[PDB]
Amino acid sequence: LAPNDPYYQEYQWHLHNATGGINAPSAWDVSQGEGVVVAVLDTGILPQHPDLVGNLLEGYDFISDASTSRRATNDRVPGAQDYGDWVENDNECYTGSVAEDSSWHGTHVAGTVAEQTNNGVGMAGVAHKAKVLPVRVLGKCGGYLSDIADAITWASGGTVAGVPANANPAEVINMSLGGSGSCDGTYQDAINGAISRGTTVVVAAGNETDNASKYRPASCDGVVTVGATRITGGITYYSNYGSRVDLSGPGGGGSVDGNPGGYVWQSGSDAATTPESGSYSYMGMGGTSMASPHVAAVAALVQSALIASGKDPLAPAAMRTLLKETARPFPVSIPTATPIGTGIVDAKAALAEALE
Ligand SMILES: *[B]([O])([O])[C]([C][C]([C])[C])[N]C(=O)[C]([C]C1=[C][C]=[C][C]=[C]1)[N]C(=O)C1=[C]N=[C][C]=N1
Ligand SMILES: [Ca+2]
Repeated sequence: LAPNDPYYQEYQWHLHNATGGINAPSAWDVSQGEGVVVAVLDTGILPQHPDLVGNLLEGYDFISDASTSRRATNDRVPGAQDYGDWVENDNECYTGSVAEDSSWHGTHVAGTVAEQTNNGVGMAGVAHKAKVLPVRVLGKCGGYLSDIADAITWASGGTVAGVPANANPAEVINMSLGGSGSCDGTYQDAINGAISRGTTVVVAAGNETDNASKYRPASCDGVVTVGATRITGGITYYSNYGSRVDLSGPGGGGSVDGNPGGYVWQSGSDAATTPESGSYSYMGMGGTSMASPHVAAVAALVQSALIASGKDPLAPAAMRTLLKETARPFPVSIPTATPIGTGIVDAKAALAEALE
């Protein structure tokens, strides 16, 4: 499938480039992810983005701190509206931090997963007939482990005290988020719960040019840890590495690769603070954050295709095995001391092997 989205051909190398893309055009002849739900645990979403409307569920906001959520109370509430995670001053978050505009990171990531495709608008997405379940866990200066842990539980169909039962348990969780430290019991237990319910958990390796073993949830057991490659098919300057990294997806090499080649392109906003301070747009972002949702979406394509053939969905361990075994070996040599898994996720190869 060559979809008709106006910016797809020029911008979205990460979908269709022969060295650095995930073989999406061929995959899309087989599956678009229909009937699957991917939970995006992130900064929230702009739910009326014209290129997302139709592929989103209401979701929920798990941030239990008014200052972080920019909401009026510390309550968790239905919906996942991103209120903006901007920070006006240097050093507000940690000693050393610098002021940043609102990321709309969750809307970008959600676009990689399920941006409306072949609709003659904006950009394409990978699992563009799936639904995204947005689960807002990050706000101003980030979020809290307890919020993220309960979000994992709820997203995967587990019970959380204080939140109504999830009517849309997700086959796949994407966490384009993390921080320093080995995986603790809190993360690991929530993740083990999701896995026990059949949910595959896909996470960003991190962007510290460091061993993924030193970060969480990257270093958690049972997860798919995703490094980042360039348009060239080689390691990005920022990607974390190590034996824990399972495979890579396109994350974008940044300025060395230019515009558009250095960035992944999806739905977002130019708003600097509140949603109202800007308008809907398409944004180019780089990171393991962008790589992870390509892999989460491919998982969704696989689960969907199987259901369509009346076959059983893959258990998490099988999904991770399939993603690794079917990845495209890197077209550029990866240095021995910075491994980033078995290859670049290959949407077509994954589908072909699952349907054999
Ligand atoms: B990514 O953008 O590549 C990245 C991956 C992560 C595993 C290191 N995600 C983040 O940095 C997320 C989302 C984000 C929010 C705002 C600006 C840019 C990105 N954030 C976090 O995980 C986070 C944020 N603040 C504190 C701690 N962690
Ligand atoms: Ca589109």
